[PDB]
Amino acid sequence: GKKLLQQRAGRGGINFRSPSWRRVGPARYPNIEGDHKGKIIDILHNPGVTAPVVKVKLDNGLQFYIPAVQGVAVGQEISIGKNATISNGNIVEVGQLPEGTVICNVEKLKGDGGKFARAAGSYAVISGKAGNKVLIKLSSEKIVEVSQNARATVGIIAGGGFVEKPLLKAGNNYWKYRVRAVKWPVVRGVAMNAVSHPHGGGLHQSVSRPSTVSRNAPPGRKVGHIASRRTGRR
Amino acid sequence: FEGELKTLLRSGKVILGTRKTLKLLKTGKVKGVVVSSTLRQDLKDDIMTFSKFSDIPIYLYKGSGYELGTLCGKPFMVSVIGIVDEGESKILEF
Amino acid sequence: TGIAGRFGARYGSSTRKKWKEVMERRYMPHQCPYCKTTGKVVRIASGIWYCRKCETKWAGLAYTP
Amino acid sequence: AIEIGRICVKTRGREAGKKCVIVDIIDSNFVLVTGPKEINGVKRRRVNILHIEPTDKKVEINKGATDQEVKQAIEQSGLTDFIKEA
Amino acid sequence: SPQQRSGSFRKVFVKLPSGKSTIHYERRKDNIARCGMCKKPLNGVKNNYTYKYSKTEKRPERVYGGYLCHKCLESLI
RNA sequence: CAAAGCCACGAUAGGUCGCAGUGACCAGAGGGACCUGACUGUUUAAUAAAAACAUAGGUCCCCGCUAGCCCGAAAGGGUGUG
RNA sequence: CCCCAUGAAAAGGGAGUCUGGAACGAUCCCGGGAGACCGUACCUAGAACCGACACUGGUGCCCGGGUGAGAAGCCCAAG
Repeated sequence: GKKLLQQRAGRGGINFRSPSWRRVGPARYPNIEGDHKGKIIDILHNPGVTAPVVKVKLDNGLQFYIPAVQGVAVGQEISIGKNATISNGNIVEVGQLPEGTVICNVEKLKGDGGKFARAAGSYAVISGKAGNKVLIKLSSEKIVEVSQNARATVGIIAGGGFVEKPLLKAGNNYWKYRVRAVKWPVVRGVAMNAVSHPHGGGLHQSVSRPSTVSRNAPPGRKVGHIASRRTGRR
Repeated sequence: FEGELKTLLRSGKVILGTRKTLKLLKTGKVKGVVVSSTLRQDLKDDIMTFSKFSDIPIYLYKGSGYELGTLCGKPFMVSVIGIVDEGESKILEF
Repeated sequence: TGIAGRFGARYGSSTRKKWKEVMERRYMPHQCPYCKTTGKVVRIASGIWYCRKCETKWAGLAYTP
Repeated sequence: AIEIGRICVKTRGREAGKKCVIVDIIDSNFVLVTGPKEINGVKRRRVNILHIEPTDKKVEINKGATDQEVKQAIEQSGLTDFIKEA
Repeated sequence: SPQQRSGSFRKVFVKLPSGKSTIHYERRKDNIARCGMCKKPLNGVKNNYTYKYSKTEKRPERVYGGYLCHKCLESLI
């Protein structure tokens, strides 16, 4: 019948874009080629980020934004490049790091801007050294590999204890995603009419089919437990 | 260290408050000045800059105004200390 | 129970108790790492703190300096 | 230190960067100085002590002498154009 | 023309010897002009909804007098 | 401060009328036992407001960005100023 | 004081600093000259709009006394 709610987000309409003009800017590492020293000038909040950011002036006169790192302040100076030491907030490369180092916002390939450990509360740990690259573990206890000259920042991104405070109120939940393109509030499907949901319909609300399906399952039908390794509370 | 200081407060003349000592120090009429680590950096250089203009010994205090004031005994902190009379203590050589 | 009740008798005490304990730590008087605990610091937003003496903005946790 | 005959700058005021020579110490918080032949030739005017910043050059002058001798005293040291090099 | 914000809702009856009462609209206030690096509340510069062509009166005689105080400025000279 | 003129508010005494003194007007009936839904909220315009939906929370699944997710013919699009 | 919501951007103005230029020369006052084109009537709704109508439907928006907390009810000002 009429396509799924997940299907609707595939159109790329208004209901799914972000008002990033209300956001400070694209916070990825600006491209540098050597070693340079910068000072923090401001910290601002960025709505759909769940983590504070920093405005930092460059010694050569550049403006850029990076996720804010714990224990760093306005007016403190940050050096970036090969020569920089292991200090909180300094941006260095993995080639100089020792084992078990705590860093965040690790860059994948040179000049990309960092794609891992950029949210609040997380950190990056080093689990070894490869032949050409470095062993890095994210909070999900998995491992990724990034280049030698790939950049990173020593410290931890601010936002610890983020979810301890209960929402306590759907109003909070409503204004948590007021800017993020998450469709809110989420609506379950099992109570929906069958005309627009694979498990819709039926007076007695029940699971129509075993939710687990084969890997070759067509799009728009994969629902519920998708490629589950195991179920149960334990 | 503290025994040396505690003697000065007992009898030796002391100055409390940056404005007075900074007013006074530029005229080169202070025996010595001790500053805790908590001084606003805007003034620390000026003290250090003014330190060499009449060669007045300066001791850097790792503490804050509190422990400096707690030793000073005043309930409120002292950022700096001004001295115009060592009295009987043995601090100036430091 | 003080601040735990400022919403009346709603949402469940167990929820309230959890919201209770964390909240005081925000309002429990802290120690400014830069000037000193002399003045008190405030949490404008998660990670945002400065007392009214140091005038030193810095990165904090979600609810603690 | 703040001493007589030491060339020095002023933090503020119209000159706010021009120099004057210390002639006397009228009190613990004011001293009279004069940049005699600056580009503006600031007239003999005392100033607050928190209003100056000493330099690293000093000239020997008696107690509060006049313009003629500083006109010569500094050029005796040959620091005529170094008013700004001060 | 529809009830708007462009004009403070004033009237006229204090300083007034004739007999007639009405309404007037007048645009909002300014402040000391815009940008931000030292975020310091400035002073000593004139900013009226008209400009009297007063040259210096709107700017201090200090070196950076119209620019900002000496809190965040010794990075240039 | 305190006096004077004003002005508002809050109490005291005394007398006195009527059936009636928040005189009209304006203006909760209340109590007890039980079931269901946690609640404020939302919706069947023009037969239905509810126990129907969302909720705060617990719980599981997928995934290390050239990911995952989904849309088109294709350029690619959007979750991504992440 | 609140925020896991942090609450738009341009043009348009004004100022500051450094370079070059000519010596005349105004962000001063005084006298003089000019300043396209186009909107401009009326009605805002129990008769001026729509709902087929001179329609108790909707579409608006904003603003005296006493009694009285009151923009509640009543009555009476302006009309």
